[PDB]
Amino acid sequence: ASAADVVVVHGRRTAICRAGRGGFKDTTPDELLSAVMTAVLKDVNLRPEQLGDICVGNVLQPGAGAIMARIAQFLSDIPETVPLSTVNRQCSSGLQAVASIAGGIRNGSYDIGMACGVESMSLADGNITSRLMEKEKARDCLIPMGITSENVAERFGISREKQDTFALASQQKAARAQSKGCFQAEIVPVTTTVHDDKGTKRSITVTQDEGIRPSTTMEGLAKLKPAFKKDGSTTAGNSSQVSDGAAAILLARRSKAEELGLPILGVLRSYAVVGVPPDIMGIGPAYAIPVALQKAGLTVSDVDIFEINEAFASQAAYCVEKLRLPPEKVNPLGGAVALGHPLGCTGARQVITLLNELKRRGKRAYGVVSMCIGTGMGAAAVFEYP
Amino acid sequence: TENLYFQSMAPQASAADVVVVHGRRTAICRAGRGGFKDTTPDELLSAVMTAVLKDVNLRPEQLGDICVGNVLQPGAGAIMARIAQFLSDIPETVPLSTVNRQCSSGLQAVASIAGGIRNGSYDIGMACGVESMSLAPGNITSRLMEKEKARDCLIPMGITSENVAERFGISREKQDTFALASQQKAARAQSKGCFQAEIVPVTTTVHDDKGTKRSITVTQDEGIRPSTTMEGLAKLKPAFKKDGSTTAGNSSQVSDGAAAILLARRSKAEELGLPILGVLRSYAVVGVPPDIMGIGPAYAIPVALQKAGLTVSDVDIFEINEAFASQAAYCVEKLRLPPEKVNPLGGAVALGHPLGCTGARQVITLLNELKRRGKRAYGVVSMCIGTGMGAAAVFEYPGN
Repeated sequence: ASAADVVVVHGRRTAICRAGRGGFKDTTPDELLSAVMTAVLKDVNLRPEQLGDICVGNVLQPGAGAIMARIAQFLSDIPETVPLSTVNRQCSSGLQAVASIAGGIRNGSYDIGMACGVESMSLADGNITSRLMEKEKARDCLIPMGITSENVAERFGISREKQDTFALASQQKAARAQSKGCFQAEIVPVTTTVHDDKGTKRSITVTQDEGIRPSTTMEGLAKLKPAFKKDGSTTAGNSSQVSDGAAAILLARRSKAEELGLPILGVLRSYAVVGVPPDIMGIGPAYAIPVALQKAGLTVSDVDIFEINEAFASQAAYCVEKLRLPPEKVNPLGGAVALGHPLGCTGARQVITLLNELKRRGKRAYGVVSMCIGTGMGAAAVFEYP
Repeated sequence: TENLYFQSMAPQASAADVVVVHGRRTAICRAGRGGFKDTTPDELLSAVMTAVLKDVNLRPEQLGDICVGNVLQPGAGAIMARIAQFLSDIPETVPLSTVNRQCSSGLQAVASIAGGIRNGSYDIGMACGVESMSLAPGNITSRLMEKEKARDCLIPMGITSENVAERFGISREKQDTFALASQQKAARAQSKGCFQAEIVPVTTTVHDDKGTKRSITVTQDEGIRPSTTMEGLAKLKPAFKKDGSTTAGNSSQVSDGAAAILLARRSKAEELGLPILGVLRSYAVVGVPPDIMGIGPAYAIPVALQKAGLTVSDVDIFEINEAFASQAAYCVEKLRLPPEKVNPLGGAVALGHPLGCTGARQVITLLNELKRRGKRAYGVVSMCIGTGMGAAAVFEYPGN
């Protein structure tokens, strides 16, 4: 517990909605990001100008959303004096934003800052060398992530039934968690418009994660067509749903949090990023997690919760088995198969879901957030709850 | 700052300092019509990544991370950058990400690798910047116009040049004088060989309009135009505004280029026997009004100096980016910098400004000049940033 430690003060997120057909299908990402930035500042009552920097994870906007994010800041009436940037490490971008704010604090650039992630996959739309095909690993960076799911399932022998069992459990856990109110602290309601019959915007308020489908049955999952490959085992049912969402997290040097009387929700203890074959990008967490634990000084047995991103059941299941994780410790409130996976948001989202569960349990504990990353990487972060 | 032992330029040399081991850049070419007009940015970035590793003979898999600054590619060029890594045969086990803080992205890449080292994530990494302005807004809310500062983020940077020229009273003559000096300094520096160490030749193809493909090798910055005269600059039409003072001549030229920088924890550099070209001492990022974004360095520099524990007098060279002569001139006068210390080899009006690259490029240009001089010294790299920011970094060159 050093004065120099980077602590997580507080975080909020939007509900996660299905892309194209859900409540945020007509809502621009700057609006999603503004709602969560605004909520985090208000919740801890931090003067906006106390922010040393804002870092936004984002994957699909031009330039990784730098203009869009800056516009959001101003939509939140956060003053121009507070700077902003964006980061893209694909599916990890949201957690990357956390690591980059942590890094700025440790560089002496500022004492406090905000790490966000956002993605509008509803509003989604490099210039690459002509000799791509001379270089197999360059070529492999264009493999659709859904095909890498199938590659992982075949190389490492993860059956359809394994995948579906995994997905039904993620759905079922998510349903109970939602009913018990586990997501109510973290979600901020967002009021927006959705377009109608005759062109008129009509108002709605989104308070709940749309992809949690308690009607999921094992019979129904087994019936689904493959989503990417003729004789494949990856389906819409055992994959993350394409989604819209935002999340914002306030981080501070411990001594600054104390100076200002801000709560400490968690402490960042380690962050590990490793590279794997893009081909089978899903194996990332299997290699990121051990390095993160080593750096934080821990073993698998010391961790209470692992939030491992469920891009696809194939890769998530493989990682749990390879690492010999106690299954009851993995995504106890469900993961992305149920919650959705708005690319740039998910990493920050996980941190909030993780720490709010550790908080409820109220015991000093360690938790991991980890995900696979397109183009062949894994990231993992270790956090300590007080 | 206020402790018993403080002395403004006292040496500090911890095992934890983040040091710059080495750096290389492409020559910078004019967008659309230059040598890199047909070269994709992955190729530009590959050439510099390859060069830096080879130059210091680092095993590529020793890299803990690669961070690439980029502004105009989709997703800030993450797919592109990763492809470039593999074009350099840097193995998959080395991870990569991209960053966008607009014009500062290349320096931001340096700060982000520095930060990863400070986080305990790795001991050594590569900070890069790249931009193909030859080849390259988003989904924004419907109520932009309800929020003036949001609206202001869509003001063309060329119009913010005019805004700064009018708000702060910087004449056309002031601007042209500045641009002639930048060109003249750049021509001499090129003739003396100042850029020879840092530039890595790139061999690429250009498509001729006869439908013919031809191999060429670019070894020199295309924008350095010794034929610039005062008379010629005074005759140019305004580039953005009817009665304006900003022109193609007193602005940075739209450009293509990449730069790569290897950074390490000092103790790791020493374990591996790697050279130390410089040491990163501070990094400051501040916000200013987007409509006069050019003033950024005037507010970023003082903060960076305070953090590094320095005053303007302690600095030997300021590399201040010359996006526009208006903005650059304002910043030199506001800060009362000795002019001989600002961009001694010329800046972007002459060298060009490939958005994501520049910040990295500046670092390399700065450190190579301090190295030539061979004295222990401090240097500053700073730039204004679209949508209303400034960044500044302090670097220490060892020696004497």
